[PDB]
Amino acid sequence: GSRRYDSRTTIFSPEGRLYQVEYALESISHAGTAIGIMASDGIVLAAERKVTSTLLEQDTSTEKLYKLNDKIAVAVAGLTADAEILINTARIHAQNYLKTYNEDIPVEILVRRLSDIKQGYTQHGGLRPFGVSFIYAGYDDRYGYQLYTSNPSGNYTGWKAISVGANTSAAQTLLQMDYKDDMKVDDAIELALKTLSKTTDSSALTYDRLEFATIRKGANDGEVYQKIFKPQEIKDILVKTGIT
Amino acid sequence: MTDRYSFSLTTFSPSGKLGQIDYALTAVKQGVTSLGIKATNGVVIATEKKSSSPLAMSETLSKVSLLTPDIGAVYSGMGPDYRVLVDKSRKVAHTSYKRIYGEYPPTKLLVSEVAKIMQEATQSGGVRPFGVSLLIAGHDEFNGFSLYQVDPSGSYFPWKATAIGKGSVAAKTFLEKRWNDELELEDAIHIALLTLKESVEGEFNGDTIELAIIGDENPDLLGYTGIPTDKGPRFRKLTSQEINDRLEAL
Amino acid sequence: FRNNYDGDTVTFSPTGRLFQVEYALEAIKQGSVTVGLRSNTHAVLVALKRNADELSSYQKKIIKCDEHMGLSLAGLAPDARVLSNYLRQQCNYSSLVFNRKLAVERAGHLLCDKAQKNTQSYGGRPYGVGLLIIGYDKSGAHLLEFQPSGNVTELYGTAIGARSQGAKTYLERTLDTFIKIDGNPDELIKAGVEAISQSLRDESLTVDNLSIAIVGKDTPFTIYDGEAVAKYI
Amino acid sequence: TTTLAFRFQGGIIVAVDSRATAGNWVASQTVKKVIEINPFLLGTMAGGAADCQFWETWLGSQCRLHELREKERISVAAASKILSNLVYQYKGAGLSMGTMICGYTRKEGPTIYYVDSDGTRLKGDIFCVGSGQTFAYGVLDSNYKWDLSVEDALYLGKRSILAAAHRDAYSGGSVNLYHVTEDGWIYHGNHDVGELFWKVKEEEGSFNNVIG
Amino acid sequence: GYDRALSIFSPDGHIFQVEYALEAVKRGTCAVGVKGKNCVVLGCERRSTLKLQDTRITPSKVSKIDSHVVLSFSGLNADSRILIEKARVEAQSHRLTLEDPVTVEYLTRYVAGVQQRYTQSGGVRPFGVSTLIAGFDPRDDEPKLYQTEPSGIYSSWSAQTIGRNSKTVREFLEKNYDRKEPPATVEECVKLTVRSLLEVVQTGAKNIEITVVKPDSDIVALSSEEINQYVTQIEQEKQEQ
Amino acid sequence: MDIILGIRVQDSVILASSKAVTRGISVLKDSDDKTRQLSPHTLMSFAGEAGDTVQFAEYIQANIQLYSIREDYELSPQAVSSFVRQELAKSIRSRRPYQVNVLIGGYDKKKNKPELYQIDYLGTKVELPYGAHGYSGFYTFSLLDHHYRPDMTTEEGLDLLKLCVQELEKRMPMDFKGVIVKIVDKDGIRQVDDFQAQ
Amino acid sequence: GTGYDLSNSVFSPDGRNFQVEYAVKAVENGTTSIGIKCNDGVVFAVEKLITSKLLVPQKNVKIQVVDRHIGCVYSGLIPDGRHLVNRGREEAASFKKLYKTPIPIPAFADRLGQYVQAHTLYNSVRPFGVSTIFGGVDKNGAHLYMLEPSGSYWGYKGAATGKGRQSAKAELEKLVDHHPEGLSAREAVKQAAKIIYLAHEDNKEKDFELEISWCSLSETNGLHKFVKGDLLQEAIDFAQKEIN
Amino acid sequence: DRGVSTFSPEGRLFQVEYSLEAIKLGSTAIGIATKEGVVLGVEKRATSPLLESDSIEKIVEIDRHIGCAMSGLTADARSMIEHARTAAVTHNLYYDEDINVESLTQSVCDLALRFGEGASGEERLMSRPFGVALLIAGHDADDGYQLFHAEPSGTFYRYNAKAIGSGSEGAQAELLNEWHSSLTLKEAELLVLKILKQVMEEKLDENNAQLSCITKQDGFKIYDNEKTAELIKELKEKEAAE
Ligand SMILES: *[C@@](C)(CO)[C@](*)(O)[C@H](CC(C)C)NC(=O)[C@H](CC[S@@](C)=O)NC(=O)[C@@H](NC(=O)CCCCC)C(C)C
Repeated sequence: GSRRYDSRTTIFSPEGRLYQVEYALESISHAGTAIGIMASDGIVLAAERKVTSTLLEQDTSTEKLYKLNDKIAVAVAGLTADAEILINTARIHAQNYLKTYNEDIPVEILVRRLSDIKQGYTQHGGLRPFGVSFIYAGYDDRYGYQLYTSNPSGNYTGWKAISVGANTSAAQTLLQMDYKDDMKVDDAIELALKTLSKTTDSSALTYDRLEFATIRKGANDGEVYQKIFKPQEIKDILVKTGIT
Repeated sequence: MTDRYSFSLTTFSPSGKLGQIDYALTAVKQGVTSLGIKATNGVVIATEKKSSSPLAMSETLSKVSLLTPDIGAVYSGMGPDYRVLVDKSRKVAHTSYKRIYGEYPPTKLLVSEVAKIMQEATQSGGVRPFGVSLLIAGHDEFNGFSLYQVDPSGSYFPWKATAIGKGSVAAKTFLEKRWNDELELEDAIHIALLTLKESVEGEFNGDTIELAIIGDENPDLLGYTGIPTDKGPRFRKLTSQEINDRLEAL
Repeated sequence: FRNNYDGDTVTFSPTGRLFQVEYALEAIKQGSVTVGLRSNTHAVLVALKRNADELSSYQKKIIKCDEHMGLSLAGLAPDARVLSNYLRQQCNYSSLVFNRKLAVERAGHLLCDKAQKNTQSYGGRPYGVGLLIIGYDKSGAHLLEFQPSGNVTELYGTAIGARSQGAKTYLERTLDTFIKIDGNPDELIKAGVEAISQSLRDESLTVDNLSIAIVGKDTPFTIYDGEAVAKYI
Repeated sequence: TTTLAFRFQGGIIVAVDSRATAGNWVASQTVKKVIEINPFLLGTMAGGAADCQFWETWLGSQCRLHELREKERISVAAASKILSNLVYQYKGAGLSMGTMICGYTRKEGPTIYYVDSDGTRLKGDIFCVGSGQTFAYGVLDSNYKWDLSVEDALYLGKRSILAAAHRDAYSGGSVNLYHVTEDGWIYHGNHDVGELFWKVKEEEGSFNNVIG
Repeated sequence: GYDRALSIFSPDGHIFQVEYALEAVKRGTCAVGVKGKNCVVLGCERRSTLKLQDTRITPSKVSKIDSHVVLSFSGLNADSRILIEKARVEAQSHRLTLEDPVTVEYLTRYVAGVQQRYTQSGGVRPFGVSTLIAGFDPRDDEPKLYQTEPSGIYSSWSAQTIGRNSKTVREFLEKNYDRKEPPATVEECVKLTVRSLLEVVQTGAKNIEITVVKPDSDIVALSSEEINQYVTQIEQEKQEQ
Repeated sequence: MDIILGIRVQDSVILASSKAVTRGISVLKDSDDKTRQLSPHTLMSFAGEAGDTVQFAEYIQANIQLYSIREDYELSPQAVSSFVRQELAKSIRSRRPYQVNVLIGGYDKKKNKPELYQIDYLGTKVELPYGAHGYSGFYTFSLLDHHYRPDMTTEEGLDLLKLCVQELEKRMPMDFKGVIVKIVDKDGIRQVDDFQAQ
Repeated sequence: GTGYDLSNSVFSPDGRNFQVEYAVKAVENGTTSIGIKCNDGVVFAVEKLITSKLLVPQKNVKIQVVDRHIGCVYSGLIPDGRHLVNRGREEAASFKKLYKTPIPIPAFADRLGQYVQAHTLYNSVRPFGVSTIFGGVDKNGAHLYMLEPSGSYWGYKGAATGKGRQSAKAELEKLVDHHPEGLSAREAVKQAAKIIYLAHEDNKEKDFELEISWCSLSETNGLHKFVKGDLLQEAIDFAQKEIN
Repeated sequence: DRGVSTFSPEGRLFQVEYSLEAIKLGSTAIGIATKEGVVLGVEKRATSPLLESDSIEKIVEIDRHIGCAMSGLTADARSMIEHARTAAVTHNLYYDEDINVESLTQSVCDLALRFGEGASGEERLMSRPFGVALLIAGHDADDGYQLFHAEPSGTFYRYNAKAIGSGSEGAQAELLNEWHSSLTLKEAELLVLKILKQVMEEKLDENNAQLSCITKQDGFKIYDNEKTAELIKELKEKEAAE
């Protein structure tokens, strides 16, 4: 029968590793780098687009930075198609929580659930895992600004600063070097762009190659506001930091 | 009878590559060239009609398809996989949108639905990915004109202009030189015909070339008068006669 | 050669053989010998029982299915339990719905059909047991041989199990004699015990070793063990 | 039916009649309306005869399974809830049962739980259940003290069923008595109303409404 | 749909998928549990590879199953959540039907039963997780400590460790834990736990985390400074030689 | 029906619940606690159909307790009362609906405010200074309209309930065997031992 | 790169289904059976190998009936043939249930055809290890069919399969030429006995038993009926008379 | 690969035979049947001295009249015991009597071959056979004191005496010589202790070995550690005498 053609996607190696989860992580190590930095007054999300053309429309483009909630957002590393499948369930989950409790979903609860879905494809069903790593940037009235990461194994952790995709090893050391606990957001913007600029496999870091976002409390409003930077806005902030 | 293929046929290799997606993309490279160009007041999608026999009737086989009154699709790769995708894309536009909102889906959302169907073909038990790249051109009230490309993986990208299939590498170069943000629709059709000529080995006319636009509303193509808000389809497939006119002065 | 075509029952070999079925047949050849034989009035089963140690009991070989029908087993006992249970239900159905004692021939056709479905479908293995079915329905005494391939043969006498070729040659030579043993059950059991001992290469047949079953004209299917079989030793 | 169970100084007293009726027809005068679940657990029965018998026998099995599973005797609260929850699954289906589950466990001491087919489950010190509950309640409440002797408590239970057996048309037969202690239940006999009534009348001086 | 037998027997009699699930456990971060006269203490190590974690929000290894029972684990982190949730649901279910919180042995038996079930069901792989389950039975002051493994086997321990370098820390406890006279105080019991982790983890106040469970639902995890103090005292004992 | 009353004062929610359990012509119990604690600062009382009443309460209790363990956090009274509503709103359109009317009394530790929610078996929630289920409301609603002030102390709130219980005892046909009274404030849930003769 | 014969539904590079061709080998291995179509009916005959004196004569019946008018005989794996008939018996009953009229032979043939073809479409099923000769009398005359393991079937004047298919066909083709204006029902029965004896030369080491059945408009009222006693002895003697 | 339920050329099921090798790696378990009762003993075998030995449960009660001893992958036995108990209690509910030891064992063995990958016939949802052998001992009114050995093959033998696990081959040879029809219960208890002491790697005491019996009068009891210690003390004296 079909026994002959089964890859056995959900089995352990003699070493105790999950073959497919391992190879999926390798796939992600080739995807454009994404960075998240949590400050005292907000969070930054910076991402590097891959294989850009001059004819590629950036205005209508949104491949790495997605809005999950009115207060939670994600950076994506890996298969965009796989990520959109999960992003949609996450959006549904946040809405179910709101319809049940009349309160916005706490960031960790939303993360645990996605991470639980990914873990499923690891243990049963004989299907391939999702080739995706997420950075989660969010806010709730319990923990304030939060930053999480999740990979194909369904494992998630909490960070002050983190990177996913290509050159994470190099990117994490640069962050560990320049990050301090009492950081202002405008400083965290610079660190994110500087780190990307150093780990880039491209010649230079330009606006048409970047996706950029912030989550910040109202400078006058008193509540939480998301901002997905537009091409012209990134071009502005890239001149400020000293990259042009 | 008993389907024993409940497991994935597309899995990760030690290098990180998803074999079946990559091979599907290889099938798309062998396919005939198709392209799309976005002008300020419209979008144009074009391809070559590669006939299997001089006894076959090429009119009975459309490589360009209407998806909604305002959205059209073209492809490179395996014909049959495209045909069944077109059927499903037309249906999903109703079930997942029109039956809910009483209006047609915007270009980006129908593209999103198409991509989902192809992502499932990457992960579901007992299936292979689709062997096609699509180019979807369309209009909606709040976005205007847009052009998308959908890959076998289920990924989609917005383009000012692009080409897929055989001569895509050379055609993308040719488009880069010629495209600007101030192109009128008649200019865009002119480039479309010129770019497609570099790909076509044989006869170049309205019988061997398939070309359609997303432009102004066509009230004479609606079929009925009376409702002022209903103005008519923006998708229009050009006739063999209409193509030849622009080729006489080309 | 055999390497590739024995992976499952669903697969044919280049010569037309089903190796999984053939390997199941081998389990019967390892099983302890049992013998069936009939006249016009009575049918008899004689079975040799096997133990593990001299501290263990001898596993039972004969199963009753109804008052008029029964069988003996050679090979995997759990499979024989599954098959005898089924045949019991089929006998039960025939009595309740039609008020009719199931014909032995039809019992065979049903067992044949049940064995077949295992030999053609992916996943399931074949059965690993042979059966000798004796009965007394509306058309006299019957004896049937079941092979887990599906083949079911109606016979006057036969044997299955290890060394069973000895017993079968004895019956083939004594055919004209025992078929006339009508209205004398004892002298038919005597012929069965003489048959089974033609397959004894190892040990002597003892009081807790031998098992006998008889069905007939005025005899409901009954099993004899222990001190009951003492007179045939 | 009439059934009662009450808690006092020296444990639990359980008393039941023994009559089964099908309308006005007396089906039986010798019914066991007490189920011995284990040496430390009793069940009483009122309402549908089959409903009580079947499900309380089933309860006995559920309790035995708890013993094998947990290596410890089931608590009164838990036993009652097995029945309570089963009964609730069938709510609206027409099961008819008024039950009491009485026992002793080290954790709980003496405990009585009332469970009915409506899904009601109540812990208490005094319960009377069945068509003749009110007739028992009148005698029981008007003589109950915590500090009653085991002897007096046994009598009061017996006398309470008698009171009900007399007035209620659907109660009678005989009285079955039980006493539950630290050491478990003790059976205290089957007393036929045919002879008990006349003995109680003479010795106590009660029942003057009756010519005799 | 998918029912392929993943956990099967091999010629020598082993279930290799279960055997490999143990290897995943051997890769996980070390976890240790020791019981005193009137307490149980769970110690777990944090990885040092990445020193940029947010401890406020990062999942900790010690999880409360109920108000009186705690669970720590070694192995695949993602797998542990599945086991924890099932155990937490069964805890609330047990309070509902029995009208009494779970005994530590019961909760262990349930978790162990789930693990076993995933070793002889089609389409699933074993849990790459071993757990330490600790707590106090309702109204009981006797300390309880249990271990489970991917095979589904479970048993109680005076002291046990799981995960990487667990051979080393077990060797320590075998010559340092007296069954005759267990640790009398809570402070005396916590000291031994920190001592054992110092065998496998290099100087790290950040690296060692401790949780103390007392009778009648009294669970409290220790701060970094408190644990740091235990380390500070222990390291001064050596230099006296 | 049973008596189910609630009143939010300055810094606490007070719940008073009927003590009797009557089936047919017999009062089976006179000390019934018609409430469940959902969390350290949230308490729910209940009244309705015989079985449904306790089964629904205990089911809701198991879910809120499960949430607390998972999250190591206590849901606000607003969040708990939305969860309860949706379960009833679900159940009313099922095969056999829970016939249970409830009151949620909670103190929000985050907002530092007491909260009272009235929810009926249909899933009709509303936040109130004072609430009542069953026939009880026909007497107490107008009484409280008159006597209630929004800044009353917990001591004033208890006096105000006694005035409600005195009225129900005088005018209502059923002997409900007095009430069990509970206070929900910043320090959690406690029972007023003496109300029967306070 | 081979292994094309290991799985059922697989096409080999030259376009074949090797698993069906391996089933054909199981048929060729089996006992020889034939069918003669006559001027108003059909005659079926089959060889029965007598391995031992112990097999009860006239008892192990091979030829089967579907409905009341169809007869079936098969070479190869007997259990498979029995399974195919159980299907035919269900199939005919279903047809009679809906259309009142008993199933026409061409209609019944395709019912077997689609069913046997179905067992060449999936890797989870084994092809049928039988060739089936079958036919009968319907609304418009006699029909004779032969069904191969592939699902292929055609109408025949005479059909043969199994061990002695070569001898049989060689003798059947002589009948078609010697009797151009049809053969009678009586004649065909006698002639069927000869063919079976002549095909037994292929298996001449063992003793055998003859089994014959017929379906004829004039001799059997268009119903399937076995050949017994005096008619069978007449056919046996005729075959013996033409052997010396 | 290869199918789960698949015959070898020799005529045996691969999975069943490999499962038998897992049992040979199990701890020793011994049963002895006498006319005064059946005795069941096990080797605890604790992997570390820190392990609390009395939490090793390899002797289990099935009903008051039926007991069980396990050897092999003992986690696999839990659902077998659960089935056994439910079968026993269920039989008592339908028939108001005690289940026969023979019928109980048969019910346990009915599970053993219910493994495969969505097969023909009935329904068999289990990926592999059980990796554990059972000794089932008990008493009923019909056949008296009985000892059964139930295997993952689905077949069960009755034994006068039986040893299972790692020491089983050396133990069965010893049990062959020792057992006679007229043994007393105390002789059998001392006999179980004598063989376990021989086949074990560790020195046998009341901590690493467990005794149990089943009698008509008191039913199935598992001996406490203080009782077993005294029988070990008694065995030491008897061996020393001759
Ligand atoms: C008192 C007699 C008051 O009824 C007890 O409740 C008594 C309970 C014992 C456990 C027997 N009940 C009782 O006898 C039943 C009264 C029925 S009530 C609900 O009206 N009687 C029965 O259960 C009788 N059976 C039936 O009514 C079954 C009818 C089925 C019709 C298809 C028996 C004759 C006991």
